[PDB]
Amino acid sequence: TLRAAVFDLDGVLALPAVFGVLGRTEEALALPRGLLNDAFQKGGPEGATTRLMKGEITLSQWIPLMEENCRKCSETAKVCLPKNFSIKEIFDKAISARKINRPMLQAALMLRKKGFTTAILTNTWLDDRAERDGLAQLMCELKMHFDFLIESCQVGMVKPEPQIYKFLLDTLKASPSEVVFLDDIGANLKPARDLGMVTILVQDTDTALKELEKVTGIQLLNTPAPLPTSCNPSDMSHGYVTVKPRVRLHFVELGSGPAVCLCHGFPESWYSWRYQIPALAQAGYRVLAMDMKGYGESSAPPEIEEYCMEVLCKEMVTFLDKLGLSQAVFIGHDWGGMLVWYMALFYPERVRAVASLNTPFIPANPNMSPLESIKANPVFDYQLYFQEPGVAEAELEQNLSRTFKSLFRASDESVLSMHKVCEAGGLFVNSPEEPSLSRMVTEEEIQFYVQQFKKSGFRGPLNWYRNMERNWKWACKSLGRKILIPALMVTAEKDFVLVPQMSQHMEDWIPHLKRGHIEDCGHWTQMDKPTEVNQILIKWLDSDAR
Amino acid sequence: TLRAAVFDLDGVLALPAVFGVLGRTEEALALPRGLLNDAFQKGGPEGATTRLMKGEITLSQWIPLMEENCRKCSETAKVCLPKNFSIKEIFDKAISARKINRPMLQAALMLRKKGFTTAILTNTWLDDRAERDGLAQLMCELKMHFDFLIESCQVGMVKPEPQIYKFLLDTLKASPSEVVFLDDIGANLKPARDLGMVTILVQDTDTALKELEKVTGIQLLNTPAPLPTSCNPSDMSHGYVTVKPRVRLHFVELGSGPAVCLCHGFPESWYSWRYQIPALAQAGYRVLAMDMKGYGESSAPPEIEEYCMEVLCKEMVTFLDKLGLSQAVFIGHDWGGMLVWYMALFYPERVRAVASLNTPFIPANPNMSPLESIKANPVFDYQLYFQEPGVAEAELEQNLSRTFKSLFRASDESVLSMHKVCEAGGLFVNSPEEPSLSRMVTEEEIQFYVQQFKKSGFRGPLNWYRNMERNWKWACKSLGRKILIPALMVTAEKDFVLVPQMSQHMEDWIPHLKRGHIEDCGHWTQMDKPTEVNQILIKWLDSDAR
Ligand SMILES: O=C(O)Cn1cc(Br)c(C2CC2)n1
Ligand SMILES: O=C(O)Cn1cc(Br)c(C2CC2)n1
Ligand SMILES: [Mg+2]
Ligand SMILES: [Mg+2]
Repeated sequence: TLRAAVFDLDGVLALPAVFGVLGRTEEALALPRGLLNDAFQKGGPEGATTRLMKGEITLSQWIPLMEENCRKCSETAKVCLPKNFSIKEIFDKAISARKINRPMLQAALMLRKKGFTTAILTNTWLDDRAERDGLAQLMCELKMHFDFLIESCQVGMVKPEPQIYKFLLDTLKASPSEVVFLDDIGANLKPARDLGMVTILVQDTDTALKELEKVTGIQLLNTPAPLPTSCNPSDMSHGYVTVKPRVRLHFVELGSGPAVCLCHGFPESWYSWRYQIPALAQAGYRVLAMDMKGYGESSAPPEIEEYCMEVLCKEMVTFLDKLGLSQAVFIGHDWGGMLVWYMALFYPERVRAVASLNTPFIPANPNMSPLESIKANPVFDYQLYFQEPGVAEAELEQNLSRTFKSLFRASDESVLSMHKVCEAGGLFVNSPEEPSLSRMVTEEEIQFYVQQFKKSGFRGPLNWYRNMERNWKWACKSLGRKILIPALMVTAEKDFVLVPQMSQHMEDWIPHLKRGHIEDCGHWTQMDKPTEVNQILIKWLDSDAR
Repeated sequence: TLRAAVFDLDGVLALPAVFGVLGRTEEALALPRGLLNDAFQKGGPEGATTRLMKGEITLSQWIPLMEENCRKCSETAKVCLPKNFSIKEIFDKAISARKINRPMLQAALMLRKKGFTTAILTNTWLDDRAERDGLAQLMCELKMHFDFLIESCQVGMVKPEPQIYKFLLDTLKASPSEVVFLDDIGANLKPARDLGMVTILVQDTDTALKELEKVTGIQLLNTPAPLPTSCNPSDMSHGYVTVKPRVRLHFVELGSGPAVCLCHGFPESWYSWRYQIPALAQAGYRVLAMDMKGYGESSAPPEIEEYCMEVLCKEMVTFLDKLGLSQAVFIGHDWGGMLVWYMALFYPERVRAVASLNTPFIPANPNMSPLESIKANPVFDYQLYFQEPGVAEAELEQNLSRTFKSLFRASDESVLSMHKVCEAGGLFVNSPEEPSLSRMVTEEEIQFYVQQFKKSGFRGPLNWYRNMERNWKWACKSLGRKILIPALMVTAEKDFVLVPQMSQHMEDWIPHLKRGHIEDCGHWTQMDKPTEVNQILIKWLDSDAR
């Protein structure tokens, strides 16, 4: 029956309520109880506040009216306002004090997730103060999680006027009985109730959520910790840079602040960072999540040498040039991890800081052919399997769904051993035709990859592995250097190929290296442990790249 | 005969030379003359400096070696280094002191422009100091103006070694006699001379330029002030954001720093900002230059109401949302100018600051139909001509080259009077079939527009003018507000439609409005007076949006 949930901003989705700083200021300043609310409300439907909430005047135009109102109320109550009494001041402080009320957001999220239409309906103002960006950030962070945002100052109406609930219903395309509406002010609930909506009077969040859980029959309280926000590909800004005649690179771009360039591994996609993109943008960074050469909407030339680290790096430098970026932070995973280390070593002036997930920095051994280094570790056998052009292409391209469903698995779910892959004749010789879905991925997500890999297949991706000798030789040039810019190595306990201990000597080459470590996490780090990854990158970004 | 010009960075394209801070420090500190150069050069082809210039070690690895060298030299010369003597310090200061030597750059530019291949060949280092971004910015700013940049620490060779000149020649695809090479160190010139290249020993810039002028037979000295850097469209980052199902917006994106959204007028293009894009990126801003709805690579739905200011504004807000931008500075021209004022008035929380070129802010007159306001001013007659769907489309689309060549003209070149356009039956009824090129535009540039307008024609663009009543009504809602965020109005003396005096009352609505004014400039402001526009926007950005 109930099919839509409507939340207010002040006192419901965001706390402490700004209305409530009137009360607190009165106490703090020993003013007559209610004096400030009286001034805030003076003239009712015709006073300054209502004009403000209706969008007739801006906040800065309103501030002096409220001032005058406060003086009127203090005269009539035969008291004085303190020296330095400042409405601008009180409101600047209250508006920045207000934060998202996380449990209310997650309940709205869960309801949206079980099929509800969700809306914010709020009495709010046109904000033109010096410090307005603060409110603009909050609204941006909230509005994305809801179907609609209805703001009194944009529609020219205000709660409790009946017309705005009529507008609400009309916006929702629902009848009154299908809607639950939550508000911290009872007077605002009343016209929703008149129409026969379920209403919830929000005092403490937990009680309100109990009421909401009861009435919708969905669990909202005591729910497991949810995944971070993901990315819907068709809501992203898609960017395209031609770095040379036959090579253009695609990336997705979110946020502002220092530039953070995300570099995925084999055989993945920008979308491999879908959990980190909003989190890092939210944390104050300009995230550029690439399709690396060979992938997705980037160019995929056929020749092997187009994919040697030297050419790949120079292309990433050009990509910075053409975007007008003097540096970026480079964060990589798997092959992307390898590339960012080399960016640190050959272009430190372009790298604000470097981090790798799973991929350790190992210097070339000048006395040992790289092919032999690889034959030393049985778990790298899959890399020899990738050498002969066509062989791996045929297996990986035969059945795309099957490929990604077999590869993208958590530590406890794996179906393919990297063990004697050449000998067995292939990577999937002993895995199902129809693999079960890993807990890490949905069917929709697997299909995104499938669709990406239909444009170019696996020749470009595989070529990344086909320049061992060439990379070795270019790497030998850097054996005298150290990496001395800010640097983070994140090891993944259950990555049975890029094992943690493979990173154990890195400090000899990177003396001030910082570490994070993630337990119970396999090779597909970002999707396996997205919360831990986000926490480790943001903490490291905030302290080292800023 | 001469077909290529090769410039060094230190002492030639950039001044003061860092080599020269060794000399100055010696004097400042009363050290033995040459003591620091001796330490810098110690061990010659096998000392630390050469290893550095070859890319064997990074700058920060080198710093302690130079330190040790300085101590060695002071011992042997039986002197003391002062307390607090610091190579890190001396080099941090010298490297930031160094700036582009503008007259050398403009000569390289002019030579490139007359057909030369141009290169930078420099002995330089891998820079990993905390303050490396400074050097990275310089190199970015220089490297874009040349065909090649050859850096000793990337190719593993150094001037004066013969092999690097061989590499140079090979990179240029020219023989030695076709090349002029300039350097401030004679020893570096010598192997170029051995090969039969023209060399110039650069001491003062002006004398070097005289030599270069003589030997190439091109004027380099005393040349008129050149246009600002323009944009080559296929070197830009192209961005695409879907703001709703049938509407995607395209923009070009350059630089980092605060977000600056450029909004063009009718009937133009992102490319209408080609002169401002590099200048504003260079000044430390993240420039997003749009194709506005209706244009270029943005969507162009046919319905008139898709182009009313309300819908246009809401779409620009969504565009910020999807890019994760809480605000941007909005700068508009002509119709774009109108749109940014309305962004200021309905979304001040999203606008860091607002500026308009030519378009004044005029409030709706609540007592006068907007069609009548327009019939009041004979110079707006062209706007009535634009009302009837199809009529203007047919004339403007008949011959695209002719259209843009007729419209894009400087104040003294105009062929079309906005005077009684309806009566004459059209905007071009009394202009040539083949108009001459305006001084403001090349044939190539006109063709870019032509090509842009072949995708959607003029229906979308013209629809911007077809919502007078609808815009009037939405504008009436804002008649109580003022614009109180940072705001700049730039008037164009010879814009005979958007005349300066049309802005004369703006201060009543925008009390702290700032102004710039440009003389001898018609309607096509950005291309007419690109230097003045750049100077006025950057000065206003730096003081009001930062
Ligand atoms: O290591 C694992 O957990 C599973 N795995 C599958 C592949 Br392909 C790899 C290579 C590191 C890229 N690892
Ligand atoms: O005013 C001028 O200088 C020439 N001109 C041509 C046109 Br269409 C216009 C309208 C302001 C857009 N002006
Ligand atoms: Mg409330
Ligand atoms: Mg020099």
